[PDB]
Amino acid sequence: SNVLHLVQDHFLPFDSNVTRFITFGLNFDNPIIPFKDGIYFAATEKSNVIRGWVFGSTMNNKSQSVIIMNNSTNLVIRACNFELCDNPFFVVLKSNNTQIPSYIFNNAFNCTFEYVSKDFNLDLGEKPGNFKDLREFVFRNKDGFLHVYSGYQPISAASGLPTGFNALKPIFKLPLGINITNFRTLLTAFPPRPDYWGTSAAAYFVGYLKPTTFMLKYDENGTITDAVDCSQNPLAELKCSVKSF
Amino acid sequence: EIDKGIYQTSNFRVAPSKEVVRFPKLSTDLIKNQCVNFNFNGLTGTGVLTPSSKRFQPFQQFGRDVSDFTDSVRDPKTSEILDISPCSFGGVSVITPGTNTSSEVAVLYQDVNCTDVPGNNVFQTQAGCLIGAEHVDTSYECDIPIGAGICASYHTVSSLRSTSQKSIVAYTMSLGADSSIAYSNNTIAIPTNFSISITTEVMPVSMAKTSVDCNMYICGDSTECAN
Amino acid sequence: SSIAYSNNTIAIPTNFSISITTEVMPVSMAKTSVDCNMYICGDSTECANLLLQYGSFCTQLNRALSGIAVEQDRNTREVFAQVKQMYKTPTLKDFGGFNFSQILPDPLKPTKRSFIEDLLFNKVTLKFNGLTVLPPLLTDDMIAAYTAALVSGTATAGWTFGAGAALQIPFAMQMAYRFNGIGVTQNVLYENQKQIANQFNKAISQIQESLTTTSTALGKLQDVVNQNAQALNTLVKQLSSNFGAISSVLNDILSRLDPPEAEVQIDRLITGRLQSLQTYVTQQLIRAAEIRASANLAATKMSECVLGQSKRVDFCGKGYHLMSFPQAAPHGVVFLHVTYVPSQERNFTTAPAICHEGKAYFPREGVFVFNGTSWFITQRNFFSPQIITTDNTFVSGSCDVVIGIINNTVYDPLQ
Amino acid sequence: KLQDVVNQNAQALNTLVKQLSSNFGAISSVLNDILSRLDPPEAEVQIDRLITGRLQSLQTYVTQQLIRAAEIRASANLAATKMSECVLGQSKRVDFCGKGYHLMSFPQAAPHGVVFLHVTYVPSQERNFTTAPAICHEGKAYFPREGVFVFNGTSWFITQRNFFSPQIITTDNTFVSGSCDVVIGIINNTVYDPLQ
Ligand SMILES: *[C@@H]1O[C@H](CO)[C@@H](O[C@@H]2O[C@H](CO)[C@@H](O)[C@H](O)[C@H]2NC(C)=O)[C@H](O)[C@H]1NC(C)=O
Ligand SMILES: *[C@@H]1O[C@H](CO)[C@@H](O[C@@H]2O[C@H](CO)[C@@H](O)[C@H](O)[C@H]2NC(C)=O)[C@H](O)[C@H]1NC(C)=O
Ligand SMILES: *[C@@H]1O[C@H](CO)[C@@H](O[C@@H]2O[C@H](CO)[C@@H](O)[C@H](O)[C@H]2NC(C)=O)[C@H](O)[C@H]1NC(C)=O
Ligand SMILES: *[C@@H]1O[C@H](CO)[C@@H](O[C@@H]2O[C@H](CO)[C@@H](O)[C@H](O)[C@H]2NC(C)=O)[C@H](O)[C@H]1NC(C)=O
Ligand SMILES: *[C@@H]1O[C@H](CO)[C@@H](O[C@@H]2O[C@H](CO)[C@@H](O)[C@H](O)[C@H]2NC(C)=O)[C@H](O)[C@H]1NC(C)=O
Ligand SMILES: *[C@@H]1O[C@H](CO)[C@@H](O[C@@H]2O[C@H](CO)[C@@H](O)[C@H](O)[C@H]2NC(C)=O)[C@H](O)[C@H]1NC(C)=O
Ligand SMILES: *[C@@H]1O[C@H](CO)[C@@H](O)[C@H](O)[C@H]1NC(C)=O
Ligand SMILES: *[C@@H]1O[C@H](CO)[C@@H](O)[C@H](O)[C@H]1NC(C)=O
Ligand SMILES: *[C@@H]1O[C@H](CO)[C@@H](O)[C@H](O)[C@H]1NC(C)=O
Ligand SMILES: *[C@@H]1O[C@H](CO)[C@@H](O)[C@H](O)[C@H]1NC(C)=O
Ligand SMILES: *[C@@H]1O[C@H](CO)[C@@H](O)[C@H](O)[C@H]1NC(C)=O
Ligand SMILES: *[C@@H]1O[C@H](CO)[C@@H](O)[C@H](O)[C@H]1NC(C)=O
Ligand SMILES: *[C@@H]1O[C@H](CO)[C@@H](O)[C@H](O)[C@H]1NC(C)=O
Repeated sequence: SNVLHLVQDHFLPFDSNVTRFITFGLNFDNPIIPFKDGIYFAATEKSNVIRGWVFGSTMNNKSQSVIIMNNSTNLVIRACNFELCDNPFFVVLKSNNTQIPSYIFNNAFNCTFEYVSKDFNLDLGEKPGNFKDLREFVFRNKDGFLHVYSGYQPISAASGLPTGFNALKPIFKLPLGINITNFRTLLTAFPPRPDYWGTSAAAYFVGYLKPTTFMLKYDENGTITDAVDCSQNPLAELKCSVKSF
Repeated sequence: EIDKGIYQTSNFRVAPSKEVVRFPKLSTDLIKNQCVNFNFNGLTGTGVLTPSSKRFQPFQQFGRDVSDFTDSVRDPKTSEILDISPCSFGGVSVITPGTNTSSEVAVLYQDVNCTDVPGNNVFQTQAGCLIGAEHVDTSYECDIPIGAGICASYHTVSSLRSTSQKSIVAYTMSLGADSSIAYSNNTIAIPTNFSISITTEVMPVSMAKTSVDCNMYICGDSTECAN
Repeated sequence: SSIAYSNNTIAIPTNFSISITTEVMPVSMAKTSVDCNMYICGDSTECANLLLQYGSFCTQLNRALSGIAVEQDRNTREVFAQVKQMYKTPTLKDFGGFNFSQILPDPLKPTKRSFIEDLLFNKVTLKFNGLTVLPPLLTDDMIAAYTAALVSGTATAGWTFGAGAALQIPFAMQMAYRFNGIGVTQNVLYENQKQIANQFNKAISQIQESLTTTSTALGKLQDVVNQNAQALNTLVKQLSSNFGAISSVLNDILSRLDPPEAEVQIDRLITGRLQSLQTYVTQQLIRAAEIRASANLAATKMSECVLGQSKRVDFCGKGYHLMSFPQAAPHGVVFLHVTYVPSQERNFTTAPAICHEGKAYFPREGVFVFNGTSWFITQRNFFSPQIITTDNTFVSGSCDVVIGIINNTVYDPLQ
Repeated sequence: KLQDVVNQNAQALNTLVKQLSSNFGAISSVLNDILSRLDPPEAEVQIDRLITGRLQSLQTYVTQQLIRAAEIRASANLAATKMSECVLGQSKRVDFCGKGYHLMSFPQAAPHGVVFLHVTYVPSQERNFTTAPAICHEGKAYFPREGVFVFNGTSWFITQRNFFSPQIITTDNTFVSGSCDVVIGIINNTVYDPLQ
């Protein structure tokens, strides 16, 4: 309550050089991305285009890969071993808005981790307006615990990631214990008709966490109301030296 | 032999009453508003347990102070946020006239309330609980500084007539005499006589020139020592 | 600036100003005390047994703090308690036209301190481990009574009450004497009393306005707080450092480890925390000595500026000193100094002595000036030209010795 | 004040000496004993602890003594100032040499200190009168010089501010400086002309 709390830890620096992975209009992207000591994933969508993720090390039936599918009711946290098929995209039908069964994996062999998340009715198809929904995920590996810190933003995105500030809460501390080296975004594609495929006007953005020092401004209610990246600017360093804002 | 003064003989500490432990061994869940040895989720502290006021985040369990002290807790077995505060701890100090004058003493608990103290009358003052001092409404010049404007002395309390009890009396300080001089627009006060007053002022000039050889103190003439 | 040394001309002030300035002086510092065992061992029975080995570090490191505390009380007494008899604030707060309402306490109000003291208290913005802060002996209301007594006494008795018995005097001739002290004569005040009162009221109002806004011209009384807190801050922080031990918390080491090497770890932590306390005590002693010196200066300023008219240059204020008013503040005293500032100079011409008839006349308590037509004699600090007379001058020797002697008559009134 | 500096010095020295007989983690508190009971390779382990303890105690003593010395030096400087200003002269400064108005000061020696006997003039037995800023005699004001106008009841007199010697008002004791109108509290009276 009513403190300015310094912390050296693994945060996304203020105003970073952040990569944008776009799935909109005509094109779809399902690439692998390096997971460097923690990633910051932004899902900006209106059609629930982004469901989950595939975190895995080697992809040769000897590596444990975590997969989550946050698509309406069928949410299962399944960290399992399997042959990784090339394009296991989600398939939400265009003009029907139904998930079309696609093999997320070729089989299931080990499944070192299995948790059944609860079912909740949720939308899946293309929706009007702006992709006002920003769902934020930060991942961190400590001692085999993947901590996931999530947030939601209804702020508008006309050109990209908007300017502002907000904090994310630590929902999950999942003890996977596996040396994950790869992160692939699970995405849905809207096919006008089978074998044609398409994408809704959405996007996702990947940034990399870096170890720096932050002055989290913990308010009376215990919410981080603001912060400063010490290494961002010289005057930022001086703020961290005087701790005053 | 003791001379007149407050002397700060020792410290004071209120012992915890009951031990309470919880888990997410067995649990003795809650004692409130008493110094208790709380053991919430494996953390053991001795402090008064009180209900917490401000609203925690649902994941946030322990409340922290500016100096990183924990001032609130979440029960691991039951669910409730509790404010945490330290138990009282002051330093007892003995007020006593010169042992030549009397062997009567009073005690001063230097921060605590008179509810915590374990001697016929007590006086709650801003300094602390003053036990053995008979409060009076009269005022004199300060003799023994308690503080917050109150000083104690060895005076006749006038119990019955004046029974010569001469008990320790704690009174609020008198700043000085009250004088009556009035402003007037055409009156002047001219002295008609004078006095020759001789006073003494004492000033320290020097202290004793001491020398302490390091080797003699540290090693005491030991050949092996000093290497 | 350009100032020309001419061997024949002088500059004489013709007008003046009454200027009131504020000087802020810390007097006392917060009295804190610490117990070793609570801070170091943190209520553990295994510790405070090893601490017996280290001897009597604790009686010394607690006695030093107690010595600082008594010194602070002494400083307050030396500074405020210089008034022997608490003179009551007069019902009327207009003394020959001078408005003392802001410096004296207001009977109607409930603060029992002056508007100036109220603003000063307003501006300066303010259980832990074995640390306590003892209450100061004299309350904020009691020193307020001392300063109110001083202000009323100086308003109603003048320079007198400071030395010997208090003697009342109308404020008009009190200010007249004090004007006579700086060299300006009585007639100047007895003829410019309305103007002087106007400037005096304006100056007090201006000081009130300057303090009223968020101007931070009270830093000296805040640093003594600030640094204090900082020290009292960092000591606590040092309880979170493991000086090369497994953990900072003593109970954590005692529980996790078996007694034999737990003893080594505990010894490490004791050494660290004892070093911390020693540094803190050292710093407190150094700060206390500085505070004592400031208080000693504040006491001397009260004794000379307030209870009399100090003639020391630039001691009390920037100008010729007239009267000083003390005011209380958090942990210090604020002096308001009244100074007579000359202004509106005029070029003149001058000579050392005047040759009248084969004799040299020298001026006493003045200077020879040439207004343009004839020669006059006037006091150096204010322009009041008087005719030259055997009374104003004094005759000594012939006319040849003095360099610059001029020819003019010396009018003797009696013949 | 002299006794307290001696007491603090003695207490510092006694605490220093008392600190000697104390194990600092060592098996014993006497260097002789540890040498006798232990071979040098394992004797140095204890001897280093004792050296650290005694070094730290010595540093504390030296530090405190230095600060105390500075305070003593400041007092001595003030004593020298007081000697120079009061003993060898007369001081206008208030409450610097005695209480009241300073006349003389005599020095006396004391163990490690100096005692000043100040001699002061204290007014007493006041008499309260009525008074006037000035006098308008023949169309001109007559201000006092080095005195105050007083009225005992039969005539107005002029006297010094600190002792009542009443004297008749003349042109010797006054200067005119202006007309009667301006002064706030003018009072009518005759100024005696010695020449007339
Ligand atoms: C000396 O200066 C003061 C200050 O300005 C003069 O007093 C002012 O006089 C004018 C005209 O007489 C008034 O309008 C102002 O209100 C006055 N102000 C104050 C503060 O008194 C004074 O007249 C000057 N005297 C001489 C001889 O020059
Ligand atoms: C003395 O000064 C006080 C303070 O300025 C005067 O009181 C003020 O009077 C004016 C008008 O009468 C009001 O507008 C202010 O609010 C008053 N201030 C306070 C603090 O009361 C007072 O009139 C002056 N009196 C004399 C005799 O000079
Ligand atoms: C210089 O001094 C002369 C002599 O005092 C002044 O002349 C007098 O001025 C006063 C003022 O009105 C008159 O009452 C006298 O009658 C004047 N005397 C004579 C002989 O004229 C003169 O005004 C002064 N001038 C300057 C510039 O200082
Ligand atoms: C002041 O007056 C005296 C006498 O009038 C002057 O003394 C002589 O003045 C005459 C003027 O006619 C000179 O010629 C002489 O040299 C002066 N000195 C003598 C006779 O010894 C005196 O000089 C005058 N001073 C000034 C400065 O004018
Ligand atoms: C006021 O002073 C006058 C002058 O000193 C006093 O009158 C003198 O009193 C003495 C004693 O009675 C007589 O010897 C003188 O002869 C008086 N003077 C004259 C001129 O006759 C007067 O008594 C004083 N009054 C008071 C009340 O002190
Ligand atoms: C001092 O005496 C003079 C002269 O008797 C007084 O002046 C008179 O004042 C009244 C009232 O203003 C006028 O009506 C007269 O005309 C004045 N007379 C003269 C000759 O000027 C003066 O008032 C007296 N002062 C006091 C304080 O009583
Ligand atoms: C805490 O939450 C309450 C409830 O909405 C709100 O009124 C208050 O302003 C909040 N305080 C802070 C510091 O955000
Ligand atoms: C104690 O007090 C009595 C009377 O005041 C006196 O005779 C005696 O000497 C005192 N004792 C000491 C040790 O000063
Ligand atoms: C002492 O007790 C009274 C009444 O119970 C309470 O009002 C006061 O706050 C207590 N003092 C402290 C320091 O808590
Ligand atoms: C008069 O004074 C002004 C400045 O005050 C100066 O510049 C000038 O030279 C002076 N002249 C004479 C004749 O003194
Ligand atoms: C002043 O100096 C000038 C310049 O040399 C000189 O002519 C004049 O005689 C001097 N007068 C006096 C009185 O010194
Ligand atoms: C004269 O002044 C004295 C000194 O304060 C006072 O006690 C006395 O009452 C005054 N006499 C009067 C006002 O008649
Ligand atoms: C001040 O003096 C005047 C006369 O100069 C007088 O009328 C007035 O009453 C005096 N003040 C008081 C408060 O009496």
